[PDB]
Amino acid sequence: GAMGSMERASLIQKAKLAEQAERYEDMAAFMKGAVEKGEELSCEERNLLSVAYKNVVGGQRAAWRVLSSIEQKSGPEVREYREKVETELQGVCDTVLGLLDSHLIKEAGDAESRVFYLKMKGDYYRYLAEVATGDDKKRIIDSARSAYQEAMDISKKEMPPTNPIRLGLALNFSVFHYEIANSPEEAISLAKTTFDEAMADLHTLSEDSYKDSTLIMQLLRDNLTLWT
Amino acid sequence: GAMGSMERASLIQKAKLAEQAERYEDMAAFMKGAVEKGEELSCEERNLLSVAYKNVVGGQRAAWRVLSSIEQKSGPEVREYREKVETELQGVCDTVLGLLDSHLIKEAGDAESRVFYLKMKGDYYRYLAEVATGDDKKRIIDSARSAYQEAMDISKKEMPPTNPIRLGLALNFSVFHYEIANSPEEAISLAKTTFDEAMADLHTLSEDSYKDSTLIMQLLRDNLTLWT
Amino acid sequence: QRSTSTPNVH
Amino acid sequence: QRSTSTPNVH
Ligand SMILES: *CC(=O)NCC1CCN(S(=O)(=O)c2ccc(C(F)(F)F)c(F)c2)CC1
Ligand SMILES: *CC(=O)NCC1CCN(S(=O)(=O)c2ccc(C(F)(F)F)c(F)c2)CC1
Ligand SMILES: [Cl-]
Ligand SMILES: [Cl-]
Ligand SMILES: [Cl-]
Ligand SMILES: [Cl-]
Ligand SMILES: [Mg+2]
Ligand SMILES: [Mg+2]
Ligand SMILES: [Mg+2]
Ligand SMILES: [Mg+2]
Ligand SMILES: [Mg+2]
Ligand SMILES: [Mg+2]
Repeated sequence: GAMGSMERASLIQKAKLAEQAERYEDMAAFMKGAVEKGEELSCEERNLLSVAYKNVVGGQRAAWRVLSSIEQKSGPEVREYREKVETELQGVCDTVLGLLDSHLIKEAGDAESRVFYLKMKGDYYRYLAEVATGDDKKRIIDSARSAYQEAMDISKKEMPPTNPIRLGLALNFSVFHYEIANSPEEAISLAKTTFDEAMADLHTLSEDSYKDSTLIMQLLRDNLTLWT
Repeated sequence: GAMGSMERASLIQKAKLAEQAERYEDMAAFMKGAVEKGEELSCEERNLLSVAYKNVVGGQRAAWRVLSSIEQKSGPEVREYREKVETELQGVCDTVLGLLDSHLIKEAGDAESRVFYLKMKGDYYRYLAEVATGDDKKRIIDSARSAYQEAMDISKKEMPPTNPIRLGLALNFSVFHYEIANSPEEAISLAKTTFDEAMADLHTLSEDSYKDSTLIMQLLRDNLTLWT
Repeated sequence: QRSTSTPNVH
Repeated sequence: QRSTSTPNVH
C-alpha cells in the first residue's frame, strides 16, 4: 500500500496530526497503514481508527441522504450523482470491513478490543444497509445483526453495564433495530434495559471514561423519548 | 478529462447538487469540466466555480496553518505531513490558475466578468504566497499584485463603488497588502477609501446584491478596527 | 428526526 | 486575529 514504507510509529503520529488538522481522509489512510503492520491496536489507536473512518463515512452518508431526498422528491443527473456517492460510500465500508476481517478481529485479545471491533463490523454493515436494495440487502442486514449480537454476548459477559463500548454498542444495536430492521419494540426494549441497567449499576463508572458513559446514557434516553 | 463525456448542462446541474450535498471537491471537478467546454460562464456559474474551489482550498489552508504552527512550536513527521498538505494546496491553486489562463480570462466580455477572474487570479496567487519561500516567492507576490492591480483599474473605471465584485476585490487586495506584502499603510489606506467611497455613493446599491455589498463594507470596517 | 447513534467524539 | 477576506458565501 501507499503507507508500506513508513514506520508504524510515524503513521500513528501522522494520524494524530491529521486529526488536529481535520484531514480525516488522510487520518484514515494513516491508520489503515498502521493496522496493516499486523500488530494489535491500543485503546488510543482504536480511537484514532474509529474517529477517522466515521468522519469520512459520515460525510458520505450525509451527502447520500441529501441526494437521495432530492431524488425521491422528483433527467438522469440526480440518480447518476447519487449512485456515484453511494459507490464511494460502499468502497469505504468495504475497506473498513476488510481491515476488520483481515487484521483486527482475532480469537483472543482484550474482550474490550473484541467487542469494539465486532461493534464496528456491525456499524459498517449497517451503513451498507442504509443504501442497499436487492439480494445485497437482507444478506447485509444479517451480517450486521450477527456481528452486533456476538458483540452483545461478550459485552454482557465481560464488561460492566456502564462501560462505554458496551453502552455505545447497545445504543447502535438499538438504532439498527429501529432504523434498519424495522423492529421498534426491540429497539425500545434494548435501549430501556441498557439505560436502566447502567443506572442500577451506576457505581461501575470508570474514572477515565465516565463522561463517555453518561453521554451515551443520555442519548439512549433521547431515543426513548423520540420513540415514545 | 474525467468530465469530457458529460454535457455542459449536466455538469452545471451536478455542481449544484454537489453544493447542496456539501461535496465541494466534486463540485469543483464538475465546474472544471464545465469551464473546459470553452463557453463563457454566467454570474450564477461563476458563483458555483468560486464557491467550489474556495471551499476546497480553504480547508487545505486551514490544515496547512495547523500543521505549520505545530511545526514552528517544535522527528521529521510534522514537516513531512505539512509538506504533503502544502503540495496538495499548490496543486489546487495551479489548477485554478490554469483554468483562468487557459479559458476564463479573455480580452472582451463583461467588465464584471473580467474583474472577477482577475481578482480570482490574485487570490490564488496569494494562497500560493502564503506557503512560498524562495525564488518562487517574490515571483508569486508580483503575479498576485499585478492581477489585483489590473482588476482595480477596470473596476474603478467600469463599476459603481458598492458593486460586490469591486468591494470584495478591494477587501482582498487590502488583505494582500497587510498579510502578504507587509504594507500596513497601503492596506489601511485602500480599505478606508473603499469603505468611504462605498458610503459616499451608497445610492448605487443594487436590488439583487445589496446584502453582499453591505457585508463586505462591514468586513472592511472590521479589518480597519483590527489594524487600528 | 433520525435516531441518534454513538457520536464521533473522544 | 488574521485579517478577514471575502467570505465564501452566496
Ligand atoms: C479502550 C478502547 O478500546 N478505546 C477506544 C474505543 C472506545 C469505544 N469507542 S465507541 O464504542 O465507538 C464510542 C465512541 C464514542 C463514545 C462517546 F464518548 F460517547 F462519544 C463512546 F462512549 C463510545 C471507540 C473507541
Ligand atoms: C455576476 C457575477 O459575476 N456573479 C458571481 C461572482 C460575484 C463576485 N464574487 S466575489 O467577488 O468572490 C464575492 C464573494 C462573496 C461575497 C459576499 F457576498 F460578500 F459574500 C461578495 F460580495 C463577493 C464571486 C461570484
Ligand atoms: Cl456523476
Ligand atoms: Cl452467551
Ligand atoms: Cl506524510
Ligand atoms: Cl486606468
Ligand atoms: Mg513499522
Ligand atoms: Mg414530473
Ligand atoms: Mg448504484
Ligand atoms: Mg456540452
Ligand atoms: Mg528540542
Ligand atoms: Mg515543500
